[PDB]
Amino acid sequence: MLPHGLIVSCQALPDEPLHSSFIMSKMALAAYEGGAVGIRANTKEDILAIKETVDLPVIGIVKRDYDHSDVFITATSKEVDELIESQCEVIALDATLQQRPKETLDELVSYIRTHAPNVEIMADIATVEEAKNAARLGFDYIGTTLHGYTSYTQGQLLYQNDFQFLKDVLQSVDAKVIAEGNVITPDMYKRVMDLGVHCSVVGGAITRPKEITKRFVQIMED
Amino acid sequence: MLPHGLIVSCQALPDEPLHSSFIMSKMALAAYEGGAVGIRANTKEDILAIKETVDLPVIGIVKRDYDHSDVFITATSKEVDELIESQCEVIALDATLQQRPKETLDELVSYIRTHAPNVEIMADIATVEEAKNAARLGFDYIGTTLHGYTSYTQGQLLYQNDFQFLKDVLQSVDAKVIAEGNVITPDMYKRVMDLGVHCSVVGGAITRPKEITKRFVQIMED
Ligand SMILES: [Cl-]
Ligand SMILES: [Cl-]
Repeated sequence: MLPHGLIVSCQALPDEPLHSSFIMSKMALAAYEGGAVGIRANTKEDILAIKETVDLPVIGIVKRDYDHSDVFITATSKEVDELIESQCEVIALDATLQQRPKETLDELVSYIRTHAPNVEIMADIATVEEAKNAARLGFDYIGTTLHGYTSYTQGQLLYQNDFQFLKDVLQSVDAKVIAEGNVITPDMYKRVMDLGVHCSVVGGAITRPKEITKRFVQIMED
Repeated sequence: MLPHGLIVSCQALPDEPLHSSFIMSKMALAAYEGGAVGIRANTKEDILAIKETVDLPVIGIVKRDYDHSDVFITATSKEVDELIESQCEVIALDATLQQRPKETLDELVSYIRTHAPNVEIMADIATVEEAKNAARLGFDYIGTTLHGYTSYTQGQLLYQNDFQFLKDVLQSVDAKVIAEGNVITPDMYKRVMDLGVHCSVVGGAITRPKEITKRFVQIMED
């Protein structure tokens, strides 16, 4: 199981400065030495590289665009198969009811339970009712990952109105909730943990120096 | 580093019914599936078996009796060398002021820091002054393991006077404190965590069916 505490997302997509399975493995080692209790990683190759540097539990995803689908976080059984091969402790996937390229959410959950019975599953959701649906499907973890990053939640951010969306998710499900998306400061991390999330995923604020640099530069431009 | 939460001690000495590297590896798997954040294990053979079964961090010891010494938890460099080979994340040793068979406590600490710099060390102590001495030697974790199990702490037990000893250890050192020794109920586990220990080690109450059986039988004999 994932402990209580800080999960560090070690991701760099193509054309990002730190894009490299090797570099993400070193970012994961840094997070481990810093006192992270887990890693979130993208693609089989990054996950396998990370598993050579740290023994921390890994939340695995495959970000891959499909034609005629807005679902890109572990969209089909192809991505699930890669993550089963990766041996990541948790498989995370988009858990919205948006049109998928192949299998439905229900079919992907069943597929993982059948072919990988020792792996836990995490629902990346954008709405309270998506979180409720994920809890009903028996997801081990429910993340706020896609809140503000779907066409129907545009302009919304996790921290808005003292984390009201997170408070609503926590009240609606008894499953372990993960604060993920726009946790950019230790103060924000403390708040979501005090509100009663199981753990919190921090990415950009630790592993995206471009994003951190922009925050420093922006204070002078206000 | 060790997360916050429950560490399960999976030990069975030669005289015990479950004495087996294989059985202790399955006890460790059971602990992992139950939501343990770490394992405490005894001997290289048990540790290697556990570390091929689960990726949980392992606190390694070697219990071995020596002539003309009351120190038996990782007594000499021989035991330290076995634990270095085991690749356990944390090396625990008796951190009492008691004379050791070969190297002193101070010598063994220096030995581990030199020969295994990526390994954390845990002090099994009996007294507040031993906890303070462990902090002086730069121990990563300080456990209450030997409190009541030395010639100079006879009649003392961790839970006595609402864990007064644990309270005294916690306010004496800034290092991460581990509640270990006679933590035998969830109620005790909750209490020591509420008092602000980093984590707690539970052994016999989970992994010694003989000791659990005795507690069931004893309620009818009072
Ligand atoms: Cl970056
Ligand atoms: Cl037993």
